Amino acid sequence: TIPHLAIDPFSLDFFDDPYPDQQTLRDAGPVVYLDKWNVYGVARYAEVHAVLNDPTTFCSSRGVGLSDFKKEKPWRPPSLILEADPPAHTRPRAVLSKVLSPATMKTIRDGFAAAADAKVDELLQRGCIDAIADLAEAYPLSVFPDAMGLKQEGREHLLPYAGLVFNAFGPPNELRQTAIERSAPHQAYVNEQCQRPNLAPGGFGACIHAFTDTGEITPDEAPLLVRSLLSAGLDATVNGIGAAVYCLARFPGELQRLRSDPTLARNAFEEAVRFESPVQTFFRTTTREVELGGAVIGEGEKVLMFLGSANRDPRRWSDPDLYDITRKTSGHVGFGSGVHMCVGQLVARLEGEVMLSALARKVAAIDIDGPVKRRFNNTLRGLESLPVKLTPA
Ligand code: HEM
Ligand SMILES: CCc1ccc(C(=O)O)cc1
Ligand SMILES: [Cl-]
Repeated sequence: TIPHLAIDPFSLDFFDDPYPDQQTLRDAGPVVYLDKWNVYGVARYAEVHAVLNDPTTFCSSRGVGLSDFKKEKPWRPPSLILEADPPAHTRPRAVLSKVLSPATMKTIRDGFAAAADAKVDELLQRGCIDAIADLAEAYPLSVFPDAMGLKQEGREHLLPYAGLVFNAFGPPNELRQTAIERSAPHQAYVNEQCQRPNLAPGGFGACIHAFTDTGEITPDEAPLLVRSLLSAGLDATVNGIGAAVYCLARFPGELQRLRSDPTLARNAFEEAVRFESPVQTFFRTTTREVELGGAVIGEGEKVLMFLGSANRDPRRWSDPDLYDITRKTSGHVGFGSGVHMCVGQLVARLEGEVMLSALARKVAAIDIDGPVKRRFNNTLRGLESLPVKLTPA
């Protein structure tokens, strides 16, 4: 039997402090019904992991937001990777895996690390900075658009466009409808940059187009795959890095452990992804009647997965509410799991690692120094402003 809850997981009060409500969602049962939006929800680790790894029943081709593409028109042409199922998903996924491959990371690591080192030294000269605007946003903006091969003109549209994308996965609340209304200039900029002439040879975007020669994607598929990287490739990392700084500012003991062994930087970042889960939620749509955790669900139903809750589920994690940079993080679902698991995870971890490495080697303390402000988004968890004082090592 399935409990009905009135919790709105897309309300500002929920975003402001989701953790009590997430425990209510977990402890009510393995599967809940959210009467506010007429969707099923799973918030425990086991069921979230199971849904993610059962793509033939919990599909993505009817949308991974609230909207069902079989019932409503998508606000933009469907993503060829995020909003596709196998087999259509497979070859586009392979292209992005190769574009963002381990081999590709060799070509960008030195510049990504150099930019992170320089940014931290720059911020140490200022002393008191906003870790969002001046760090979590500034650093990805300084490396990722260039790595994409984007021209300089128009980059002001990148973060607004991503904010729209992530709000649009949500329900038709004020956040979503404000985001979609008059979004055309953002869409126009992105869609134009996805065309082959506008992408610098050697960058991620041009490499996507180069794979049209192989038969893995057609030329008309390449712009939409560039669009995927321009949708996901900046804003999630902004909130991942901001999350990591927020954790280190709140857990000084863990900053000191990181200073003691900067080779913990990569796992310190992975733990931040688990702890904050910058990508909080995604939907699936059932392709058939299915039973889940003892409960039954009909065909064509939306299922909301609480990734952040799964990453704090005490059934799976010891001390889930503690930030522990030596935690064995493998198994967390902050990057997803299964056939859709973050194809950009090597870029994300690269940025996160080298920024936390720079902090580890250069900073002695991070003290919150002014009002903290949360940024509200139907899908992304993160801060709008994080004023901190950095003390040099
Ligand atoms: C901390 C940073 C990031 C987080 C937390 C994150 C989170 C996620 C999650 C949870 C999914 C699963 C989607 C699903 O199961 O429906 C995903 C997929 C995806 N991500 Fe990431 N992401 C991050 C960074 C990036 C970056 C840097 C890129 C590109 C450069 C990227 C591109 C993608 C793409 C294209 C997909 C779709 C993969 C597929 O459907 O096969 N993401 N991401
Ligand atoms: C990081 C979540 C995300 C993944 C993929 C897309 C896309 O394909 O547009 C958009 C967002
Ligand atoms: Cl678009």
